[PDB]
Amino acid sequence: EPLYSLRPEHARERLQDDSVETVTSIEQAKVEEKIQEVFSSYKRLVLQREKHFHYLKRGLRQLTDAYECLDASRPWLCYWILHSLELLDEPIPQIVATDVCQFLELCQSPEGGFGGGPGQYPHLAPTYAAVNALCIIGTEEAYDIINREKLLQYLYSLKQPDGSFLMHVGGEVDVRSAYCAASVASLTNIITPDLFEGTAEWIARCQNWEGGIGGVPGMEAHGGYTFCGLAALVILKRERSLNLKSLLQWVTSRQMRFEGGFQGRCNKLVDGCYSFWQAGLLPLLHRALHAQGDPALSMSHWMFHQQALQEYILMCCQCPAGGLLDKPGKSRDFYHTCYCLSGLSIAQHFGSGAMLHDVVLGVPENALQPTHPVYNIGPDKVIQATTYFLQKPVP
Amino acid sequence: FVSLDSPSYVLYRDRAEWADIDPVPQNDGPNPVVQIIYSDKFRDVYDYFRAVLQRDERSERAFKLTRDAIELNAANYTVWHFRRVLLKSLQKDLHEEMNYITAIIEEQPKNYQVWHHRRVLVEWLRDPSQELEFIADILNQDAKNYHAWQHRQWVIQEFKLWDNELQYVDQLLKEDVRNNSVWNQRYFVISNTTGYNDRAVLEREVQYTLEMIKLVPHNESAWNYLKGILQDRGLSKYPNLLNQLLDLQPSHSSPYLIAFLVDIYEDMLENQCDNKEDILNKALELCEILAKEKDTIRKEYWRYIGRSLQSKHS
Ligand SMILES: C[C@@]1(c2cccc3ccccc23)C(=O)N(CCCn2ccnc2)C(=O)N1Cc1cccc(C#N)c1
Ligand SMILES: CC(C)=CCC/C(C)=C/CC/C(C)=C/COP(=O)(O)OP(=O)(O)O
Ligand SMILES: [Zn+2]
Repeated sequence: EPLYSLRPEHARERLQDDSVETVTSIEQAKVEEKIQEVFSSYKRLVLQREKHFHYLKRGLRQLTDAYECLDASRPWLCYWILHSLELLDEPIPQIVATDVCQFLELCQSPEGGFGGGPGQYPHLAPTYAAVNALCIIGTEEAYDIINREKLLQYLYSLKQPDGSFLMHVGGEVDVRSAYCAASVASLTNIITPDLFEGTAEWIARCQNWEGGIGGVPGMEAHGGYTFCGLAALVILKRERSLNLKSLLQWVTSRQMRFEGGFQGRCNKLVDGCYSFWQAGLLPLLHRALHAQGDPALSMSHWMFHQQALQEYILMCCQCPAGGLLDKPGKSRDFYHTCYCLSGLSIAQHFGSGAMLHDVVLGVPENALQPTHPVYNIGPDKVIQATTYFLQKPVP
Repeated sequence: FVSLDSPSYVLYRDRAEWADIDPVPQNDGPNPVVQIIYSDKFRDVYDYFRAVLQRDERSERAFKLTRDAIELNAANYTVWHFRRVLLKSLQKDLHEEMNYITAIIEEQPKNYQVWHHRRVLVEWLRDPSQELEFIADILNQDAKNYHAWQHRQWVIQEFKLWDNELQYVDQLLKEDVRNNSVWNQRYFVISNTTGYNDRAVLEREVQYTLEMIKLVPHNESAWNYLKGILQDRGLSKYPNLLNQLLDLQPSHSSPYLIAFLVDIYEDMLENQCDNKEDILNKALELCEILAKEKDTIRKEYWRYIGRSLQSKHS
């Protein structure tokens, strides 16, 4: 058995509840059971591209009333889908692209930033989505939609005295915002000398006894927030402000020995979307630890089981009708599609200067297009985008 | 006025008192993208909201229309924002509102805006008297709800409510000792009360932690706590522990203890301890037992650790 998930010895990774029961062990055991059968069944892995393509293709234009809950997150819907079209290496028509630019323009506020959909107030989350969806498109038409002045003016209205930002005006605070502001401030070349004043230090108070990062200082270490903070620090170049060793021991601990995938926080359930939010953290650390001169870094692999993640995504996360999901028994959705596919791409491609070694389980068609660990958009989409705005003013 | 699920519910256009106001359609452009096929009941309420908003009709009726808009999509911050605009302007019973949000947070606990709203209310009233009790009820249905735990940490810190949180933690650990959110609440309380500098406190905690590990050796959360409360101050600073673990090796040696072990040596090779080489070998040996037999999922981690333990030590 060339599969880490399907050998006989691997069947030893099942949970050891030491004969004590809690709502946690029970649930952990229920996912493991369902994962067992999925594994079992199989005894080469293929990425149902076509099937996924149709799903993605349709979605991009229309959604059932099932998406009424994500009505205030439409730019997200764009990004998630466009990015999955990017990874699956599927060209975007100039009419599709333009209509996208047209849509994201009606979401853009007269004050800067973007809204969940046409006429909605500007919010950092959807703003991140648009600036990210605009760059995936890649044209001049795309880029030119961002009112680069207004953006910076908007980020400034959210900035707080402690270095933290608000999600939107009158909204809450958490590491997610600093990441949104950082990602859009960097791509569009609009970072003013005092923009992230005391930010790196705030994101830092968010790391806790666990080694990871919570939403706000004091909260439990979660994998979605941790990515948000470390990546923000990579942008601001303050990765050093965190105990990276504890962050590394933590994130690496988050991968499940049996399932193969990652959980969002210690002692919880495995999820396909964490294939990015968590595993994507490794490429980031690897970078910072390299910028420090660490001589012990592997030269071909990411500090996590790349084969196991892939095996979890390929055997347990694909939907027959298309799209990828959280875990078996969950209904497909575009967000888990975006991050399941983003995860996979990271699990297949290794970087570090000239050192490039790719792992690709299953067939060769399963290989996906790389993605920039800090923005989760094509590595080239980034170079191309920052370049364009660098050839622009700043103030 | 009439709830969205009530049998006799009527769309807003078919309503008398809403005749003077024209419904504003959503502007999605010529050829839309990710255009949701909203149901009729949905598109109705929002087409009317896009109205009272587009006018800024800070009216009492638009206040009622907000409940319905929030029901159909609690995640709409635009709507929620306008609900607070009207909340102020019309001077509504903030005490009646708490009652609302309590029911909403009860029916949609995993939503961001429901919780942020409740805060703004507690702030306005400068009254947290119902907080702990409420968050414990939500937590009773989901002990790990993040939004809950976050709101709970706010209350306490804001209104100095540390007094009973520890006992709360103890109760919940009883129910589920694998609850990592409660081990986090534990560190939270203490850190802002007695701190772990006090030897009596730190003392009590390690025993308790150890007892939990003994009781359920494979519960990673406890190990993490033990580590978190000792790590930064120096594992090498506490010799007994190193031994009190390598004395349970036969009857307990899960990958969690082996792993903690390596944690301890690494701190010794830091503060410089006798037999700097005897240790190194005790650590590398362990990294390979992990990266080869007991923690194969973390092989790329342990391979690096070993490599670093040399590289920088020697
Ligand atoms: C609902 C939301 C979410 C909403 C808006 C923006 C987000 C931006 C980043 C991450 C999550 C975001 C959100 O608050 N959480 C977090 C809580 C639930 N969760 C945690 C890990 N896996 C699921 C999401 O996972 N979202 C994504 C989601 C869930 C179900 C279907 C679809 C689709 N299509 C998307
Ligand atoms: C840039 C950006 C906006 C990033 C968001 C990243 C992310 C994945 C955030 C999730 C936060 C949260 C409320 C988790 C609780 O999830 P849960 O209780 O539903 O599930 P879990 O227990 O498995 O975490
Ligand atoms: Zn998920």
